[PDB]
Amino acid sequence: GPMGPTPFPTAATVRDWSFTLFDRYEPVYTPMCDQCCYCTFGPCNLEGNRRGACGLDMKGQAAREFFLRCITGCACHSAHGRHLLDHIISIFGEDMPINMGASNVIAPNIQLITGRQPKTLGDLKPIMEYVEEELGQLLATVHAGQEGAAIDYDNKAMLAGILDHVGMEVSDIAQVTALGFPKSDPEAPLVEVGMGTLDASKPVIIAIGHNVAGVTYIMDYMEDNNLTDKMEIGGLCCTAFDMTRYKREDRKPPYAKIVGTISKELKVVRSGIPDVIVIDEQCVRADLVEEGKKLKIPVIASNEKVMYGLPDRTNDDVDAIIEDIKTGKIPGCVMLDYEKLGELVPRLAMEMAPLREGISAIPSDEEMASLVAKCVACGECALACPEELDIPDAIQAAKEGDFTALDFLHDLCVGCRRCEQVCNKEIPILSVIDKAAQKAIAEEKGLVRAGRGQVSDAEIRAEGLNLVMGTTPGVIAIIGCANYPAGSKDVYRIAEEFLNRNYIVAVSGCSAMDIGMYKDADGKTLYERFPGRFERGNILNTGSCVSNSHISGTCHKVAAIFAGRNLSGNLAEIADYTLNRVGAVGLAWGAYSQKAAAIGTGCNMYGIPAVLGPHSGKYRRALIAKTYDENKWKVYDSRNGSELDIPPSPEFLITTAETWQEACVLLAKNCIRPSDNNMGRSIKLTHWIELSEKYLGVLPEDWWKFVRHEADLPLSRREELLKKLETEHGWEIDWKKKKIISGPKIKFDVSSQPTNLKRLCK
Amino acid sequence: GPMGPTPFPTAATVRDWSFTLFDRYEPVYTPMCDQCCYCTFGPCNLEGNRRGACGLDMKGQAAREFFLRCITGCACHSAHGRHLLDHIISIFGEDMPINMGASNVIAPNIQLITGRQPKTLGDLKPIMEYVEEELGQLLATVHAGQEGAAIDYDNKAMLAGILDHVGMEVSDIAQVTALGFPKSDPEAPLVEVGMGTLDASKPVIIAIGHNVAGVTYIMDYMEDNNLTDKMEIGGLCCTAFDMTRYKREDRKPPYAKIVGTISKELKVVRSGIPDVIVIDEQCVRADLVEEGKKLKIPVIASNEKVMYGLPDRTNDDVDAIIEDIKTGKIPGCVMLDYEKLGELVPRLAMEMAPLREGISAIPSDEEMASLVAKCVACGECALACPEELDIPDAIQAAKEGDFTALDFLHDLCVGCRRCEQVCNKEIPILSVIDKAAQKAIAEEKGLVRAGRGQVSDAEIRAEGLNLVMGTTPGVIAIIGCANYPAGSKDVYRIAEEFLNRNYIVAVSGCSAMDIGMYKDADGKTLYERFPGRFERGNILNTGSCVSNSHISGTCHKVAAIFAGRNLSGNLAEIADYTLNRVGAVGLAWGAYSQKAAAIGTGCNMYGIPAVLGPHSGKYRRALIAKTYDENKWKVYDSRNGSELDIPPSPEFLITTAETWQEACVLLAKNCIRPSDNNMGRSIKLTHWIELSEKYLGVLPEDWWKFVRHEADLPLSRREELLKKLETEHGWEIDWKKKKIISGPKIKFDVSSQPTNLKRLC
Amino acid sequence: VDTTKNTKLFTSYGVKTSKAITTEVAAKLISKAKRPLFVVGTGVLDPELLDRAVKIAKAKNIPIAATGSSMPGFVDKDVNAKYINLHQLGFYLTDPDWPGLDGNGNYDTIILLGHKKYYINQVLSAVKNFSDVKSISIDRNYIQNATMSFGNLSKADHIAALDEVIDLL
Amino acid sequence: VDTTKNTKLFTSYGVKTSKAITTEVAAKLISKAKRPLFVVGTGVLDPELLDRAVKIAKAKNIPIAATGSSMPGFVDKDVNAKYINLHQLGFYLTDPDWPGLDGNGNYDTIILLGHKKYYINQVLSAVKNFSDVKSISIDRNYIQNATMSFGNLSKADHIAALDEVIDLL
Ligand code: SF4
Ligand code: SF4
Ligand code: SF4
Ligand code: SF4
Ligand code: SF4
Ligand code: SF4
Ligand code: SF4
Repeated sequence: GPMGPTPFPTAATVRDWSFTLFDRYEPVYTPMCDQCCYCTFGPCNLEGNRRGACGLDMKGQAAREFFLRCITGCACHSAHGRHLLDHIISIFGEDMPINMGASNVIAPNIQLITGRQPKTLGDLKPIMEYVEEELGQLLATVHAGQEGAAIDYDNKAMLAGILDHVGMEVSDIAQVTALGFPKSDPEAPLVEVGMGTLDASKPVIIAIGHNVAGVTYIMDYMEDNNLTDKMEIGGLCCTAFDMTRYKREDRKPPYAKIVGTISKELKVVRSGIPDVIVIDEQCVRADLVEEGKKLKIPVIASNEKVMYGLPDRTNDDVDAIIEDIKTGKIPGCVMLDYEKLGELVPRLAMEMAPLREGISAIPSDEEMASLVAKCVACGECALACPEELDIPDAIQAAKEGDFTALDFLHDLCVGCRRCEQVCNKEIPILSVIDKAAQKAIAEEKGLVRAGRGQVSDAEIRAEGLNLVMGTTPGVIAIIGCANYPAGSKDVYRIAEEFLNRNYIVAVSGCSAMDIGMYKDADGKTLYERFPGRFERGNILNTGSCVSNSHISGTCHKVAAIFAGRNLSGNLAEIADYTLNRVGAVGLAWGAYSQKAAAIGTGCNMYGIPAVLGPHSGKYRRALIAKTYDENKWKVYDSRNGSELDIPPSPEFLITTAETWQEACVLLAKNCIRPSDNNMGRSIKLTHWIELSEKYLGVLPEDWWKFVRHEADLPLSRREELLKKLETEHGWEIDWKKKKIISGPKIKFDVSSQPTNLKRLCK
Repeated sequence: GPMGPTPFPTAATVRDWSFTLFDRYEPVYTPMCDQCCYCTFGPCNLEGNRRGACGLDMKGQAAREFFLRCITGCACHSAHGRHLLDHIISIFGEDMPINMGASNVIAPNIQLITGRQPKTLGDLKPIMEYVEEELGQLLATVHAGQEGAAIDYDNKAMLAGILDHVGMEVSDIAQVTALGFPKSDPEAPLVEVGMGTLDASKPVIIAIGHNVAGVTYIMDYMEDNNLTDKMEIGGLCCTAFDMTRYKREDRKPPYAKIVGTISKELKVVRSGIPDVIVIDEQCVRADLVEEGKKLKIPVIASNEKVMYGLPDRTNDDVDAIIEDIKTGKIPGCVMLDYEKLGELVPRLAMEMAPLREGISAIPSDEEMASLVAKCVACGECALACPEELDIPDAIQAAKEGDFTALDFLHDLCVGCRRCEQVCNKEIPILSVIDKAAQKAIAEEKGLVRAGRGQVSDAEIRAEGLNLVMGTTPGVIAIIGCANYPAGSKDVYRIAEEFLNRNYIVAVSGCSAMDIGMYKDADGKTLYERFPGRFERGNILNTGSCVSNSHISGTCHKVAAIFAGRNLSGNLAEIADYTLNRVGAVGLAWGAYSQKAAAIGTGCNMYGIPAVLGPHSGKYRRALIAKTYDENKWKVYDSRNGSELDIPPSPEFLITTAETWQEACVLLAKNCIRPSDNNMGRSIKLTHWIELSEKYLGVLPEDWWKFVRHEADLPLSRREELLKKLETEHGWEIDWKKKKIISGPKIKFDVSSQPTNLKRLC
Repeated sequence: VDTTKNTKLFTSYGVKTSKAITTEVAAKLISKAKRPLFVVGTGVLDPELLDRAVKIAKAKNIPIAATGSSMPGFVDKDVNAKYINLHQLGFYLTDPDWPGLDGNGNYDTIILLGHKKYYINQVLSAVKNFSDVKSISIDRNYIQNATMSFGNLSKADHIAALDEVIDLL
Repeated sequence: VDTTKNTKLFTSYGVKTSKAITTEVAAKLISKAKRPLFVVGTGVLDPELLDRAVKIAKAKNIPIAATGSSMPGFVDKDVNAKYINLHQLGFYLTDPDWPGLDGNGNYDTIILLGHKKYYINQVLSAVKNFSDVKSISIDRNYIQNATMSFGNLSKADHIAALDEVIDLL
């Protein structure tokens, strides 16, 4: 029916909104290099904001690099979605209706961007097509001499981010509708997570990747032959969530297990636990064969994206492949036929379990003593460590029978092996750390909730009242990868702190795995302490990486439920509404991948601020606003069209934080919105002040910038803060009524409607 | 009809063919950078083939970088094709029959790859769709942890290259069947090209880029308003060739002019000649706004890919935009409305011509005497020069009154002003060089034949015998950009030398317009001297590099029209035929862009070896064969299925050469195929030995490997070569009746058929 | 105690590199700063590092930007310290019009102590490429993107160097 | 003449840079080499560089590999110069099973002269990162990818350094 101005958008159509965002949130470029390696006219030295042979300055180069990362992430999501959709339509038919959950808008991102309302599975076919076409255009911008300004690369990156969100939504909708995933279930079944959950007394299959097509066939073969009680299947990365959501809408406990994030990927292979490894698409270490052939661990590729230089045995007989892998020259094969793979992997694991027994890279106690005695403290390993761990100090401590420093370093290490390749003594430091933390690994057991899907249109209404009556301080979306600066406990600490204050915490991806890994002193995890509903003090795990499209979609639904705004082709309107009214902040503590960059950029284009880990400064682009400049904090009143002041929150669209206390303070502060009433503003100020005092020893210096009314102040210390306002700031206050009569620079008016667009003013 | 075994190929469908190719031609990785910087786990130092935090080694990283370049070029060509097809369909509909000339295989690359034979302009719509899909499935591989083998990356890069030749094919097909281009015309009109071919007392419109979509509107506005004589329209890069070919099926000479390649861009801006500049999509300098604003040159962007951060004034009135630009309130504008742009550009040029008279960046003699004396010879400019020119020496010579050093430097300089940013004396070195070379810039005139399009069926049928048998010594496809190492005359010299030797020379892109800039004593270019039919001794121009596919398509026609092979879905068999029996070689002496890399990779998948300039060594991957291994030169027989030995030619699929003499020797040597008869091998050996003795100064050290019979040698030197074979290699040759009793390694057989596929024997 | 010895890196940001200075040069540069800003990180919470940082800041009355969660260390102390994000500080330092923490104007030279390499290097890239604010690194890691920096040092060597710099301020 | 004073570069491949060496060090390395190869490019057609290269080759009977168009400069010079493509030579030097130009085997160290900086650097990247062949660049430029290299010099200083090397061999 009614359509907005931007259906099927391009770089020109979303230029106005992106430019409006960049006028307030200026881009900050932190180049990862002083040179350009792109074309034979180079490499060009752009240091000091100089120009290349093509006239491109270093700011433009950084913008182009970030744009390339965003489009690579978008391409990954869209290609995974396209392959999943094609397989699903081939197997289940093109007329299958979309069954996502109890909702009014089943595809909020698709409706928001394209303007269409898909009903069946085939309705998703054109949308994917559009995305891929646009991808080509965007990819054409990576060519040399294809853009001169950095702002035009930032706008194209924003377009790439929103297209990425569309692709993730398409993929998740297809997979959930087809493979019987949980449909917005607040009581999703719990699944074990950790390296100490795989019983080494049974054959072990380990699936690494992000797809689920072949994993479903493997599980079907296991179930049909009743091998589920004697063979253990584990998942690394998002395929663990995808396999633990398979047919789990009935809440039956799943036999599949979750091993961990990318960090564990090599470590498990080092332990000899896996008996067969299958690799699907992405987040797969490019040296699994190198460290697996040493332990006689077969590695099987299953997708054309990743063939790992292996022989292609697709058109063959399973028995011959089994015999060659068992006693032969090939450490694996590429098996692109899904039925053949689902039949081959279980039999191969069964026949390899009794033959690879007693093989692991963990050194003996005497072997580890000799290894720790071999070091000379040359400092190369600490120089090559991505996390800058103090390896030589730990080795020096362990030289005298003190194996606890390596035990501490085990959690901080990411298992990247970069320290081993610079050691002239050939000391396997990763295996040394694993040997020192063997007992801790054996103790690693946790529980996580399976992917519920999207948030239903009933929980949003149930939580809107709590958000407007000042009982829900905001929404925190803990997502991203697992390249943490100081171990996997930081996400757990942040989630626990925000759940203790009755926030709405939504988790997905590797962060959910690394949060559900720390049991409490009572032997409980956060998912068991707090239910999986969309309500205050509750934590819900949406699912795999492609489930993040739901979280952003949730924001869109808030615009489409309480305000009644049209979603079809209304990117600018809904983005403005989310930026001005909805209090939701994303947190990507360990993001490394280009997919994380695409997700963060797409969230920024929807108006959702994000705080990332200290490593994310390597992404070369952030979006920060100048607090001091008062002329960049003005909007229009959608009733008068006049200029209206707003508090300086959110003060960034994407930023980085070093420690988790700083992240907690930033997340608490950035939940504030200009349109907040007295109760919401009061509760947000309360929590922000409390967190600042607890984690910084001081209370914020800009708190007074968020006090429009005497009801804006916290309840506990109202008089203590009013006295400070009168004394430190000189405001005029009445003491009998405890009322601020003068001093605020913005009079409270709940009916005011902030807008960044002049085209929607009376 | 009868369809081959690879319908709509993917990574796995062409994996076997790529592996077969790389079994003979190993990939040589020459990485440009010792670190990987893709994800935040890095920067990962990969020096010494060490693996990164994700397990990728340095060879894998180099392969990934080359694959990224290839897919970038392929996506650029495919996006150009998609935009052109959409815009053309929005005017002429979607049921317009395709007419590329007189032939039956209208789309060779499309039929070879997708097995489809489109006949209407809308029938190309699905093809692009397929390509777009594959593009995504390749770009996802750039993500960290999506592939861990350099060989698989190379296979995917070759697939991207072929999907880049398909995109170029569709682009050229649409733009030729719609806009009225020459239709395989062997008598295309001559076109004035050069710096001095443009006037200066008239308004000037300079079109930079690759999209002839707004240039068409400008040209119609100028022709229907009788402005073809009152102003000048010049073009740079391939948009010049496309603009010239526009509406030129009537063979009348065009009024549009060609200024030069990309290396001339800033130069033109610094000359003050242009009165307006319109930038479309590709090969556009990123600092035109700054220099144009310094020289008060309006800049208009008419595309979504290139916007420059200029205001979007598509919905604004033309008069208001013209007034704002004239009064200097904005440095330029963005206009996506072609109808508005075609009226705005000429009017803006006409109004701005009498407003910037006497405005230029060329220094006066006294200023070029002061700036030259300002230098203190610190050597930073020579360090920062991509072409490694002795700028301080030239400036020192200028301090003595001799300005010939800078005049000689002018041709070698690609005009990138990279020097001017490192000079602490703030000397406009490019401007100084242009001032010292003004006397030659004034003479920069020449003629180039416009793009013919494709090759007609009659020419292919006539030349198939001479090509497969070898009567024509070979085909040289001079393609690529203008990032030359030692000036733009090397390509002209190579083309002239090979045209004098009865070779077929096909040109396209910037090299086509750079060859015709040099004249002989009579003052005529190579295009005027030699005709433009697909015959020995003639030189033909295909135009823009989107027409480059035609050259590759030409080879496919030879494999299909003559031998009767089936094109549909038969990439492996056709590529095998071209590698085994067709004598063709490509030359990219100045390749710099990702499009050139994609084109080269696609050509290498088709079995066409390529020689590139030294700068192409920064492309991070070549394909070279081991000449000292006899196990890499074994094939099978199509009649018996038994092993067969072949001469080690070509010794590479892509490589680089330091100088143009070495390039000539390589092109001469790599045109020899195992299937040539005695006459073809004799002619090829004659040319190779003559070129080697003329340029390298010594007779080749492996010519005796390419001899199987007594008729395989040149007749004028047959006795001398018999003596040379007898005294050194100790062969048995009968002196009474000239015949080789014994000594060779491969025995002659006219009916022998070499194949690299065991499934075809 | 010689700091300009181990100028060793794992990866390089380009050709331009930091200067490895001695204790005397660092003391002279700190004492000659027109308007210094002691940018400190969460890694200064080590008691020796915290004491040395407080002594350095109070010796020359240098205002402190306690980036990260380093504010609780300075609450009990006397040095004028304010909290600010390191990324936000890097964005602000590239603006000549920034009033600063005191509102008296933008700063000239920033002293860095107690930071992670991959973070401070990323911020210093923008700071050193899009501004003219000088950076002096007195950390035990060799920072490439700083204008001047110490070399790779042991913890005892770093403590000794900081003590010598204190005695030479 | 001092050859280890100017090592300025425009760009850098990475942390591992070439060692700056003197004339005496280069002479000692060339004398100690067991099976050296003299890889000359088309830039040894200079009237002076050709004489220096011929003297160097005749001093130690080093076989010459001429790349590009330098072969005519050795047609009648009484040396052992043979033609080979530089890219092909760089690929073959990474294969230990190469018979070599002479026919005995591969080589241990190669001396570079008369090359273009970018081309020789790109060709040497593969040799440095994928083989164990040492590189001695005696050219006028500072090649980073070489094992040992002369620093940046003027033409007169380049000639003086080459003459000093010859007189010390
Ligand atoms: S960004 Fe990476 S690849 Fe590009 S020049 Fe810098 S180090 Fe090299
Ligand atoms: S793209 Fe531009 S900056 Fe990069 S290498 Fe090429 S000319 Fe230099
Ligand atoms: S690299 Fe090896 S020898 Fe050097 S400090 Fe580390 S563990 Fe010890
Ligand atoms: S494997 Fe662990 S300890 Fe070694 S460099 Fe990588 S993160 Fe550091
Ligand atoms: S992609 Fe791999 S090699 Fe490159 S920076 Fe990331 S972890 Fe390191
Ligand atoms: S950079 Fe400038 S001062 Fe230095 S040598 Fe070149 S022209 Fe002379
Ligand atoms: S403008 Fe010319 S002389 Fe200057 S650096 Fe570029 S190519 Fe060299």
